[PDB]
Amino acid sequence: ASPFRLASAGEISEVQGILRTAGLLGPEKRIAYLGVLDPARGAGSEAEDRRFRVFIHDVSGARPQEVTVSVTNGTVISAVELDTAATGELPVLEEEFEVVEQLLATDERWLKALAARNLDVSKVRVAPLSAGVFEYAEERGRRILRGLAFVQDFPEDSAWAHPVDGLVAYVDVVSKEVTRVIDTGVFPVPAEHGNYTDPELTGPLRTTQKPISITQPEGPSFTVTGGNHIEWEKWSLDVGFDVREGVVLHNIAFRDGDRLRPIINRASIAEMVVPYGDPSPIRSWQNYFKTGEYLVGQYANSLELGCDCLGDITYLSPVISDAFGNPREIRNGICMHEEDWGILAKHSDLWSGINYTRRNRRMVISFFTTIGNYDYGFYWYLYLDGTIEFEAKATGVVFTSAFPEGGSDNISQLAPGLGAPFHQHIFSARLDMAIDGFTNRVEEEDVVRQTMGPGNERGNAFSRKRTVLTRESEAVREADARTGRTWIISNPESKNRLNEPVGYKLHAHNQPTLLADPGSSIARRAAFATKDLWVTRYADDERYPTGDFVNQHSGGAGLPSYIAQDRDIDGQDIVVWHTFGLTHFPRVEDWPIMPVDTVGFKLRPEGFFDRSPVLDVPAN
Amino acid sequence: ASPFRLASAGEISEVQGILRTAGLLGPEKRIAYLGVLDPARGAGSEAEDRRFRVFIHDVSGARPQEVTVSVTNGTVISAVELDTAATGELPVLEEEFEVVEQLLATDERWLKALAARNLDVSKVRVAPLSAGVFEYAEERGRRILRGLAFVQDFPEDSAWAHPVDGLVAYVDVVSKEVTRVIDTGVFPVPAEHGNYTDPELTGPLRTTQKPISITQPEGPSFTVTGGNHIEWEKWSLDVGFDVREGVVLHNIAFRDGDRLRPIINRASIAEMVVPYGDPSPIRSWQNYFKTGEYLVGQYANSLELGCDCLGDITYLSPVISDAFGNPREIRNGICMHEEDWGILAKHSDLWSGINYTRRNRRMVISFFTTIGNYDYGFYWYLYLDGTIEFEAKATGVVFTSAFPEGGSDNISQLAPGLGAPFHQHIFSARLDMAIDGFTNRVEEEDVVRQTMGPGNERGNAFSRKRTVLTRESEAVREADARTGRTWIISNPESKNRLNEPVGYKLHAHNQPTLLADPGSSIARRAAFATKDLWVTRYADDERYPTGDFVNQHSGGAGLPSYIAQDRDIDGQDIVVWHTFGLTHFPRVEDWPIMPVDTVGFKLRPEGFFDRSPVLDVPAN
Ligand SMILES: [Cu+2]
Ligand SMILES: [Cu+2]
Repeated sequence: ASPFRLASAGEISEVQGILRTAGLLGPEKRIAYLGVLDPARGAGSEAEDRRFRVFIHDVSGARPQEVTVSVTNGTVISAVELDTAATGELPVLEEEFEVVEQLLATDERWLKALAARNLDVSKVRVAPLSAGVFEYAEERGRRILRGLAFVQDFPEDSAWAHPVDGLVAYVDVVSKEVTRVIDTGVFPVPAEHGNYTDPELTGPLRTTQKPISITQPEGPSFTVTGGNHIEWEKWSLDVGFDVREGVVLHNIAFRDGDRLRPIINRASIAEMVVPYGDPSPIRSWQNYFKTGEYLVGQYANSLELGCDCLGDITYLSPVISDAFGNPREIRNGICMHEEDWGILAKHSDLWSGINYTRRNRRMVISFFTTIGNYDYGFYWYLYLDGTIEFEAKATGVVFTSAFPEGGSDNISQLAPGLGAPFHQHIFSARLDMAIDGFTNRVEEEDVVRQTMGPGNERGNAFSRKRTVLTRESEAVREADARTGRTWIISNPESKNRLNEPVGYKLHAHNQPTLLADPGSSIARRAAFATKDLWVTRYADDERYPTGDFVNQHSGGAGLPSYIAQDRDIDGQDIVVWHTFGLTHFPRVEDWPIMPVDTVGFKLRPEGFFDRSPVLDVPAN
Repeated sequence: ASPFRLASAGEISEVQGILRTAGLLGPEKRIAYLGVLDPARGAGSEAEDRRFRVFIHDVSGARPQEVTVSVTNGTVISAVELDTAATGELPVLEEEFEVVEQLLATDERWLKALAARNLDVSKVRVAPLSAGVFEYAEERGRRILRGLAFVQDFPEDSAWAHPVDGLVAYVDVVSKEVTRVIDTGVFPVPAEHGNYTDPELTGPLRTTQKPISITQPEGPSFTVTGGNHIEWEKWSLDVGFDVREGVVLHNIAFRDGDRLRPIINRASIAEMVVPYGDPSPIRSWQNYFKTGEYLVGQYANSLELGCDCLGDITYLSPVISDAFGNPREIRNGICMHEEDWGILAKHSDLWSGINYTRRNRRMVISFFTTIGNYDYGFYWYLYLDGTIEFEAKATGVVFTSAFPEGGSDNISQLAPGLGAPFHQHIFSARLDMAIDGFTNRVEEEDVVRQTMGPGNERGNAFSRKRTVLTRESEAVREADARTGRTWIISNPESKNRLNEPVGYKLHAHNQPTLLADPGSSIARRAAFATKDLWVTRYADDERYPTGDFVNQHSGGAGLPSYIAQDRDIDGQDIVVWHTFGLTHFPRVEDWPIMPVDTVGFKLRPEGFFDRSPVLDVPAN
């Protein structure tokens, strides 16, 4: 009976029924987004009322709507018509991506471009990409997708090995018309194939790898109740799933002695943008907002035991809605398991004669998603010592282009004539903090060097300083690896036995942030990506760092708008938004299929406990 | 057979015999250091000539000597008398450490200080620490150790919980004289115990941890031949061990098709310093050069199966010399095993319909050492994809002091009246590079942001630049996390199929470097720690960033002196010295025994291969 339980197939069917009966789901309507709403602040009087938020698109050109329904009472709470030219277009529908290639196939301009290159239209695949907002005034209020071509020689061929450069088209997916076809010139289409399962490319497979058996004879140490409530080594939390954000962690708490202490109320990856840095007009508009425009949860893979998740695995099979309101289960879309994590603590003391060693372990909650050529893994980790960590694993096939004769300052060569445009993968982790409760504050901590002189005669001293972020106007921070900068979230009203506010310290990897020019469209639409840490006052309607309707929005939505309210964040209900990502200059080793690369962050207790919280761990 | 084989008990006994025969090892002599020398460059010597280098101390006060012997020919190659006041004292002898507490127990000044604090001398343990170089003229040319007191209430009590602040003594361990006893005032001695095995403190042990079984039914995938030659998933290398550096990796190479391609000739942690940042006269001289002053290898722990190393483990038991030249085995001092490392590569392609997933693995070579209250683990990893990584794991018990009543800017409070002075753990990895051979060069690579305008009208473009370090004077570099700075080691004479020099990219964690004032004794003695990367031209006698004799040695040797030669490093036999470490502001969670914290670095192939090197990994 938990308010955080996963949505059932029936609940989705109920939403569909409610919408249909209300006359909001006619033949031309499509569900672009559907997700359950989290309980509002308080809920003292559990008025069990499951509500769902829905974005309804209209393939007839009619205005879309944002609808909130109660499946508990079978009613429509609200239905507001949207003006997309102002607030943004709805997420792209899976069915719209498909129309791009089909439409271009009958367009004379597109056919002429292919004919000049001697490419069989039946062999040309088109990657349907988001459009963004640039200089095309005629696109305002219109639902546009831009297409890039790749040649697939046969059904099992990897089209990514054969990009068709110098060609790009724009399509209005509603009116179903090709608005523009741009041909800047012919580029040779890379000839080598990139079929990583072809013996001629892989060569003889290795026979040197001996098996590694990972098993748990007595089962896992974690328990799963209520379908998604996890309890493991003092940790307590609920594993949620949203079609937009994917796996979402709720009510992360730690059992300290006789009481369950909250740490984080809600943790999620609220946005993930992939901006490309190739100035060619063929791709200079390319920016993927995987979470906001595509909805990462929708493309979560069904994970295979022994392949994707090894060991004693417990799966969750979340249900999402299709474009018509029908429930669709993502079988084994979420993996949950614990794993050994080496030494936790060790000391061999000469004086006491006591030799002490203890092993560490971590709870893993993950899912993997595939969008076009991209495949990303999202992993959340909980450690015995109270550490919380997130890790993104990037793999898949690199997005390609032709490699210009004479070289390039924005593209790397992967194979003869095959290029890989430079780009970044930037994430935003939204952490609704709850350190021992909702009264929290954030301090920026920097190492402080000291000068040799009075009070420091030997010049060996060093210290640190903490600065409280009191208002949102001063809560947009940047990293400073040189000074070991971190951010501490504490509760000024909850102190440890040493009379110090309890807290958790966020450790960033300090990777580069958004590189685009400050005046670019992407810098405006993905402003969150330009700074490492943002702190806002909690608000029900502030869910994503990029706003609710990211697709083709002019910019400034999300964090920049929230921060502008300049609210008090010193000892209040606050939310931390951490930006982190990878800057990718593709290497030859990333082709034909990319070995995993990673990025993330972690938070460690900082005076949260009265002493080490793992003294009760037994000897293994 | 192999000139890179581990030293045998017989070789050590032979060195002892050769030294004795030469009249260099009488009863007053002690072996402060003994290690096998790596073979010289080029196939000079026909067969293999095994040579050992020894530092010989004299307990009567006579000048020590540095000697090189040929165990093969039974001859002394060179023997030079050392002027320690100039070039440095020899490493501390394990036998000198116990001298301190013993001598102080009968010193009137020390006894009076203890009586003023109402402490029973029989219960006062003394931590004998390296002295460094400061303003004490009488210490020049003498072997000094400085002692700090801790109370041990009973046999199995953790003395670290009871520091005796305001007191420190200096001792000449050769003449066995207490040179000075400094008492700055009585501080309350923390009363709470820190016994982590006491149920009173641990509380009932957890019974919630279910077993995790990791086994290999068909045995490990790596082979060990010649006692220390490893072959694993295309990797080839020799695992060496030196009493000073600990585990050293030799001839790291990768089998690419029909060629064994070298990558790194020698990899080791050439120095490790732990500088303290508390300006109190009681500890302002505290700087542990664990590698250079103590010799970390001799303190390597015997690792227990199922506790320290889990899974199918293969052990090496290196042999070192004791103070008299007798061989001593460190049973199971080195652990070797392979472990699963999640997903290696994955992609589910819509167009081809092919779903591909491969798992990763890594080879682990490690050892753990204990020096006083510190316990550090050194781990080297080799990955299927060609990545090489190092990781240091810090644990043990934090060094304590009293926590001043009025607070402190250089000490954190762990318990009532118990403090933990701020400090750093800084390592120097010496990487004698051999990317496809010895003709190498290093380039510093920075991300390059571009301004919106002609050629970049949308302001989305970004690039990078590479600067070749051509001479040693230009090869002392600092990190720049903000610009994603990395360093690439390439071979300008060996190109991949795309006509680009093959290389490897070094990725640093970009943690803060040495914080001490540049004019401090420690900034001069640990000069290498003030910069992130140094590149030198290979030289037989340039082994450590701090020189051969670190104990009580001022600046003048090491990296700063090597770089002065300003040698050509553009396409030559070069060595990369990477500084990396942790800055520790102790938390309450670090008490009474510290949970592991880590730091390290890694190198990934950068155009070294012609495509991904893991296409031949099976699905299994
Ligand atoms: Cu990428
Ligand atoms: Cu430390």
